Amino acid sequence: CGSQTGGIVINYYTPANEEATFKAVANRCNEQLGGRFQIAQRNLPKGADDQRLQLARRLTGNDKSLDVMALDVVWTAEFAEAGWAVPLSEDPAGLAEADATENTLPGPLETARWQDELYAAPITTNTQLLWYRADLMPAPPTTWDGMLDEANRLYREGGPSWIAVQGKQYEGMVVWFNTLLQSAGGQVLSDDGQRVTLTDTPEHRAATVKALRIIKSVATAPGADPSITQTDENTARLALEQGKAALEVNWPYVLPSLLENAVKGGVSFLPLDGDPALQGSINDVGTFSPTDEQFDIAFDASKKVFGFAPYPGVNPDEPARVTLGGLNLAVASTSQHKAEAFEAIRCLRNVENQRYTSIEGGLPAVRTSLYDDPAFQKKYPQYEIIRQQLTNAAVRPATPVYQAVSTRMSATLAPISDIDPERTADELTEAVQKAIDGKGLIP
Amino acid sequence: AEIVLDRVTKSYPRAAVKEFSMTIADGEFIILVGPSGCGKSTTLNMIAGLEEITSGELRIGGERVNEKAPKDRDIAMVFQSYALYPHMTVRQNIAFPLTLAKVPKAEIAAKVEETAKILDLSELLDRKPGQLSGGQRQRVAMGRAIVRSPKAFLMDQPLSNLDAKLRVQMRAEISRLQDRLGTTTVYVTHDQTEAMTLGDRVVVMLAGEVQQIGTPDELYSSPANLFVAGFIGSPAMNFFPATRTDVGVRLPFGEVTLTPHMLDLLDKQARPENIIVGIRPEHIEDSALLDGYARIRALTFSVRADIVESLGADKYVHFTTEGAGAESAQLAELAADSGAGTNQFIARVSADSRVRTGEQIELAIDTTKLSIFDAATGLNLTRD
Amino acid sequence: AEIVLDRVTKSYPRAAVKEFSMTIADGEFIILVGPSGCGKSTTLNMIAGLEEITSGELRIGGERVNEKAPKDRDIAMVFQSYALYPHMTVRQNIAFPLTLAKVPKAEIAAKVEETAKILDLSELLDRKPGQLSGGQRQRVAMGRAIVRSPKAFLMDQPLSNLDAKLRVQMRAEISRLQDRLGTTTVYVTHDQTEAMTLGDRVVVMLAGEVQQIGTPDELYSSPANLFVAGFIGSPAMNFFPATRTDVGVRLPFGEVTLTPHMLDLLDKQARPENIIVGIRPEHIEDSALLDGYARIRALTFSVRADIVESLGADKYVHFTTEGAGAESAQLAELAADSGAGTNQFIARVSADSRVRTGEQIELAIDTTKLSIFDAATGLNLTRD
Amino acid sequence: KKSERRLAFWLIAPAVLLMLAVTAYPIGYAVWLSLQRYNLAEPHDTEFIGLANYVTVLTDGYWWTAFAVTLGITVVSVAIEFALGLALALVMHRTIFGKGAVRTAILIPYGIVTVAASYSWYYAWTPGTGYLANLLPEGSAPLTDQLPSLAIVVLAEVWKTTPFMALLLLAGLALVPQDLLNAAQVDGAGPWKRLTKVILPMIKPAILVALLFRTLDAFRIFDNIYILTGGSNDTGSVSILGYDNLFKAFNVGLGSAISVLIFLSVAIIAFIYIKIFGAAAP
Amino acid sequence: ARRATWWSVVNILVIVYALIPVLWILSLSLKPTSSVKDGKLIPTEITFANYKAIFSGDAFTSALFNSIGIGLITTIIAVVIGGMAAYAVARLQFPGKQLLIGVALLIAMFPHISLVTPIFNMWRGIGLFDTWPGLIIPYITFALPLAIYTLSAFFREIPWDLEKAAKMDGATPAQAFRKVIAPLAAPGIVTAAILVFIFAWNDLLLALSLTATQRAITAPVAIANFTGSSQFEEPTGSIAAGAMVITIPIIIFVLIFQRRIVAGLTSGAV
Repeated sequence: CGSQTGGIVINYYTPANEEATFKAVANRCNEQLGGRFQIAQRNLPKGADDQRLQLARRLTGNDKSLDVMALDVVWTAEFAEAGWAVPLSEDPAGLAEADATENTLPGPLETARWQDELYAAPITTNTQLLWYRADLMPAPPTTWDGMLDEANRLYREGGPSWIAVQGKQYEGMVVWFNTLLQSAGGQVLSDDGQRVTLTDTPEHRAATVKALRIIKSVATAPGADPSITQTDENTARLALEQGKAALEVNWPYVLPSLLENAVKGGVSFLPLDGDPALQGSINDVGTFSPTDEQFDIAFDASKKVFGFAPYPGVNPDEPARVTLGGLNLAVASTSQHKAEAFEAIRCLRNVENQRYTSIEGGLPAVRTSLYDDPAFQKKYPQYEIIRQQLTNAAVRPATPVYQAVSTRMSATLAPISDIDPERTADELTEAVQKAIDGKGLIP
Repeated sequence: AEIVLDRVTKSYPRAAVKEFSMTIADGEFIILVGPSGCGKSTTLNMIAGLEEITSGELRIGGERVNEKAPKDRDIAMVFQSYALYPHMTVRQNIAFPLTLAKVPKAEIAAKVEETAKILDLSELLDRKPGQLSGGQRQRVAMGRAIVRSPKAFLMDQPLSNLDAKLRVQMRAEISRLQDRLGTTTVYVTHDQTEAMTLGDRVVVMLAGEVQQIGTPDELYSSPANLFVAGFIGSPAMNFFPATRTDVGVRLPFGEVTLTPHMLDLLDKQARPENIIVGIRPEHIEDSALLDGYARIRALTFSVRADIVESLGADKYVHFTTEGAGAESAQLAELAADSGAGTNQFIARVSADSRVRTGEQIELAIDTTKLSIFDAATGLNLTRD
Repeated sequence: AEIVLDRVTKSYPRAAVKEFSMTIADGEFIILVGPSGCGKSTTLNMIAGLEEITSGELRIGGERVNEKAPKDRDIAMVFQSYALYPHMTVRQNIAFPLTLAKVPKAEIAAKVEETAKILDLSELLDRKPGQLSGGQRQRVAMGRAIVRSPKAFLMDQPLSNLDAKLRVQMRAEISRLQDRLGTTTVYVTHDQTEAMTLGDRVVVMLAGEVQQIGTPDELYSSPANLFVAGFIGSPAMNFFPATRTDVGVRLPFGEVTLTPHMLDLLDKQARPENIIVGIRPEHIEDSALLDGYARIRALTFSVRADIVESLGADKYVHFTTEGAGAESAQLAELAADSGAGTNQFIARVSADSRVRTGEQIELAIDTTKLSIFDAATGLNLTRD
Repeated sequence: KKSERRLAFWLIAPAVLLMLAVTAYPIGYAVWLSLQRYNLAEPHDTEFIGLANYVTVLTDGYWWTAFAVTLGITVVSVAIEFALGLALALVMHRTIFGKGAVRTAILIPYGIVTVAASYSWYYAWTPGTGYLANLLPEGSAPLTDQLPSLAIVVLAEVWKTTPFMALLLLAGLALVPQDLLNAAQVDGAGPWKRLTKVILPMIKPAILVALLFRTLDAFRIFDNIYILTGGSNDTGSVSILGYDNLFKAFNVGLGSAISVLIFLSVAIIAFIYIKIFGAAAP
Repeated sequence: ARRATWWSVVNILVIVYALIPVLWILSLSLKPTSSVKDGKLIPTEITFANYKAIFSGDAFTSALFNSIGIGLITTIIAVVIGGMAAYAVARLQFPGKQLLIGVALLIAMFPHISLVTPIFNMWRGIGLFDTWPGLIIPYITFALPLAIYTLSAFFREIPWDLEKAAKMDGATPAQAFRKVIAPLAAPGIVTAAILVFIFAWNDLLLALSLTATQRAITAPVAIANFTGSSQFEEPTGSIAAGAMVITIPIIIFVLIFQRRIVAGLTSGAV
């Protein structure tokens, strides 16, 4: 026999981690939804590859328990053009297409999109930042060649000429190459993911070679991370926290982390001893839960030996077009309650729930209404920089065959030690074309 | 009861049991004997039912029964390979025919104990046929065949898997047990000893046609062929070529003169040219202990003694006499079974004879107990 | 070779072949015969090499080889299962003992052709398989045994799988072949008929004790045990529980005074009435024509013919007898294989008599050739 | 017999129809999918592309470095596996006692689940957790290189799969009667010089099976090399190469161009082991 | 003499060689969050909470019920449809009996990934993806060779002369198949319904491709998937506990049926 399904439960699949922060929002929208639409958050594996696999193979087998998934940024094109995501204008109500764009930063709004049609309502973002040392470096650099020059200048005394960036063969290297390329003034896929413009125009080839020259120079510079082919974002964080780096670049989560990793047996050369109040607030948890003033004094003490800056461009005196790494809510096609799932989305993105997910969750807000609010601007000191980078950000190339494109674009830059900048371009063109042509093996 | 079967025949798609016709009366212990590969066993299969007959009747009693399958004949057939089920126990094995005959279990246990008392299976009724030797498994099979009390008891070469020391005791046991029960029986065998010790009316079978039917002693004395002549008897009868000299015959050695009555019986039919003679090895004595009137028909001059088997109550002297004329079809198919070489001849003489190996001994045939055969039509001429 | 061996003993952790001793001279055909399970095959596996000896010497010639290897003893062997390699073909089988010795190929081909010619292997029979019919497979095994031309030639019961109608011809072939070649041979056999047919000097083995080795004639005439009396001889010896009467012997159902000289010979040792006698089935005739001198020593008793196996010119008439008493250790271990029942005796009558199943017949014994035995050591007393 | 072959066919028909409809329609469908362009993620752009899906697998060095690994494994884990399964067979056949406590411990690595017998070597060569990992110098982690992490794979495969080659060699080794070895023994035959002229020529038809099977099995090694290192450092097999770009890149017109090339590469091995070296059904 | 001493150390080496990679996961599934290499033996403080950790929430429970169900439904049908095709060793047919035992055994050496691409693309959209009826067809097809090769090797060893004998008794041609003939083949079918289960109970790459959702997911897949988020960021105890719960049935089945299993795999070497 069997069969029950008392209430109309909507189950929205979030990443494995950041579940403790996507469950309070679920219950807060539950106690706001009404008496129906019991929201109950499930969770996918961790690691973006495993999540994509779970979602794709479970949607292929037409599962009826997958309603509101949380796609990564780069899966919108594939999950849309494939047929596994319902356009926000195809709802019983039709009120989502006008809600998911009524108040949202232009950057992330244009990262959940297919051929000028919205397929996912965005919920969070992220963007890289320069994390310099304020004392051993008199001022933040603003251009990558200036970065290398000031590094080699700092190579004289000490050993901090150790520029730290994610460089190993994985998605982070593609993100770095893509933000460099877009800063230069080019683009990988022309539009609608059909024709490559990586080398088409002599200007585009100039931008590609100007990105490859920087990628190779940061690796072949004197000193400069003896083993650069093995450092992901976490290894860059460690290379700064051990004082063995000067100008790392990394997501904005490294500002809180460092603090605690510099108060419980710190290694950042930042003493952060001060008063026993920090030690009294750091006991047995390590989470650095203060009375809202130890946080201030610790951040001010780190303001002497730890300073951030906007991402450095490549053309002299031009703002950099950094990438994005947020999430997007999206209604799966294999479902039963479609208008209900769209209600769940437009309630999970509410400005109050964004306030929560950004102040007590650690994920930046996507809606413009928060950055002009000081209560937001207390936990994110770099709110102006992150906003000015989110207002014009360089989204990764959108095309349904993106796993193949990423694998073939990271398997030809993987030897970061030796890329011959004026040559690699003629190989990246061939491999991206062989990928978007439907004939690209991955290992 | 009486198993009268006439004109029975088989046709393999070839003619293996051609024209089998007689009556196995009630009480007999018949014996089908023949070289391996004749119709001696297909005949028994057809009397049982495990094969299809072609013609004739098989009327066991008073009912033509060649149109049925065996559940309605009541004929127990003990196999050669002891086809007994290896998962039941000896008690269940001996009981199976009863428990299929729908008899209450009390009489089942009573009859099974009775039969296990008839044999020597007193205690073995609690062990599978796996932990049993040859003799006791054979006895389990025979017991399983005894219990039902059937009309016929169709034994099928059961004593072929037993040691030569046990086979004789088993033959005595089978003869006594059958004389005790008395039901009709048949028995397919392979040798002449089994066929002449436990037997009431032997039946020789060559290629399908019954060669002769008679009491075993009557197959011994007056065989009505060459096959039924040189087949039975462990020291097989010696076949000497011969050519009738119209007053006698000049056998390879001697001048036997064919005492008048057999001479005229032979002269009744002077058709062939190579009429051979058979001198049974028992009928060859020596010139040592032959004192008396028997010396005049001795025909002894001398023969070398190749091998002298001194195995007790009789010395088997082997020898050879050159020539040619022991050539027929009956003799050929009788010697294809075992090797008769060319002219190897043996003769059993008394035990008192003092003879070494490889010397010159005087063998003497007695020309009053010899049989004359025909080397073309294969049929005795003295008696039939 | 002149293969002698004494104190040859085995033991399995209890002993098997305790206290053996023989001297097989050059040319002998010594035959190890005994009941199934004695130490008659362990002695062969110890003369061969496949097992080691526990004590004593083994001097093939001299130079005790009880520590050498089977390859450097220079012996042969033909097994009971005809161990021959099917992944070869008959010629490769025959060649194996010569090729495995690293000998140039010309003389190898010559010798193997010659050795094939010694037997019936003229064209290799088939030359394709490693499997043939029974007789020629046996002959292939014997051939491979022959080719090497070794010192000793140890055949391990080769004729225990063929048919009884070919076994006799195979015995004749083995006899002639060994007499022609000239190599020492140690034949392990199972029945007394083979061992008496071929073999210059038999040996009997009961549980590992050699008994009365010499001749096949001084072993049937003067046996030195109840065992080696009731074992050899195809119709086993009748053992009657006798009784001393101070003038002769008192049979169970007969009174007779044996000759006084042999009487005192047997009475040279006082025995407390543990005496049983033995009467060969050969020395029990009928009342047919024994009239004359043997009438006084007839001892004409009377008994009903249980069965009469009239298998030719020698009617084996059985009979039973009242009472009991024929019991000893030797007789028990001899009956452990056959001769079941202590009241089922046999008597061979010349075919002259007229008897049928269940008839009161008066058998008469020539009471001058009966041997008297003890009942504790089974030792003979007439002669050993 | 006219009604006996009928029963034979009506009993043999279910298995034959099933094996046909599950092993001849899929391989007749993969040859249609492979000469095409599917991609399973843009189902509006599908076309007939001809032979441009084989000539794109054979030409790029992502297939050959996954066709040479599945040989540098399948020719070592058969040499070692045979040299060890012969020892296990001789032991299980010529042991004096036991024979019921070792012949039953051999069967444990035969029925054990390979996803539970490879997670036993993964957590054995992991530094800080496994005993076999702290018998090397400190900080080694062989599972992060290529050649060491292939040694681990061949070791796991040998351990897991030799107790079937052992039984297959025992099945043919029991058919060599002891009296035949004795007949060889009463000759000049050292215990090695009979295992090369009596045993091996007698177990030939039982080797070219136990060597063919273990040749076509180690050619499809997936789950011993998916758990240890899921094709991380270019240590991927050919089954993993055909699984990746069908269940990670969602290319079907290529996950079939490889699914039929694996079959075409196994057919050659089976044909060599059948026609030339003459194997047969046991 | 010394032969026993030299041949009793082999009988210990061959057992330690086959029990150490199991007494490793057994000692790993008992160390509580202190996996410190402490040894193939003597893991101190064996307090097992992993076993009652992986058995909470239908992540492994249902992924075990699925494997048990699929194993049973694919061994019953495999035995039923392989016995009637191995009974073609008692019968005899001219049009290709010698090549049946060749083909239906050579398809056992068939690259799974060679026919998982078209099978997957065929189950997709034809109502056969994450569900048993999609996992029991390939399992049965790949288990038929084993169930034929181990049954047509026992339908030779049983004597069919016993039917010919029972016929000469009062037995009908029907009672013979209930009594004499039935209990002889029973210990030969219970030994094929163990080999087929043991095979179809360890199959990866067929339950990893034709299976997505909660239903129709097996035990090996759900063990390879313990690197998600349920296990507390250290899935060593949990993975070892899953592996042990999985390799218990094989041990229980081998301790009992060693003789029959060897006699079936070798086909006449008992």
